[PDB]
Amino acid sequence: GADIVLFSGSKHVEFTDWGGTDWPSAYELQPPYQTMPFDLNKNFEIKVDYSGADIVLIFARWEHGSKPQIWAQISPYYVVDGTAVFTKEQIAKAYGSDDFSDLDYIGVKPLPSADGMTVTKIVASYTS
Ligand SMILES: OC[C@H]1O[C@@H](O[C@H]2[C@H](O)[C@@H](O)[C@H](O[C@H]3[C@H](O)[C@@H](O)[C@H](O[C@H]4[C@H](O)[C@@H](O)[C@H](O)O[C@@H]4CO)O[C@@H]3CO)O[C@@H]2CO)[C@H](O)[C@@H](O)[C@@H]1O
Repeated sequence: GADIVLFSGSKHVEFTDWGGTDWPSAYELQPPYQTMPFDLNKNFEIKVDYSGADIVLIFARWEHGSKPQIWAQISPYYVVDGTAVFTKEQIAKAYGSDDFSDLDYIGVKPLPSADGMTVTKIVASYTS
């Protein structure tokens, strides 16, 4: 029923400690530069099947002129089983608005772990 698959497979990210402020990702989009696989203006949820580490979703805007950098680092709205769910309403509250006209970056990233994080699926779906 109209799920969009952003990724399916077995993507492994090693990240054992904070060390630098270099921070590897499982998945990234840059909306100003890449055609988009889903429409940010719909009411959407992003669901990630993962294991091995705790997970976050980043929505970011780089600093430009007198508008500051936004780094909306979001924990899952909830986890069930092996799946993290993130919702548009949650993302918009962390981003400061639901206006994504200036969104530079979307990233799915692990927190530090000994074994690394593996993502097997990322799905966008549109909700009521
Ligand atoms: O135009 C600028 C340029 O930006 C590039 O991206 C940078 C951001 O500019 C930079 O601020 C940033 O971010 C993370 C940092 O990497 C994380 O380490 C941090 O995380 C916390 C963590 O949540 C704590 O629990 C833990 O204890 O410590 C760490 C702190 O070390 O939060 C900051 C928020 O900024 O990293 C980005 C990497 O890209 C773009 O790449 C470039 O294109 C833009 O032009």
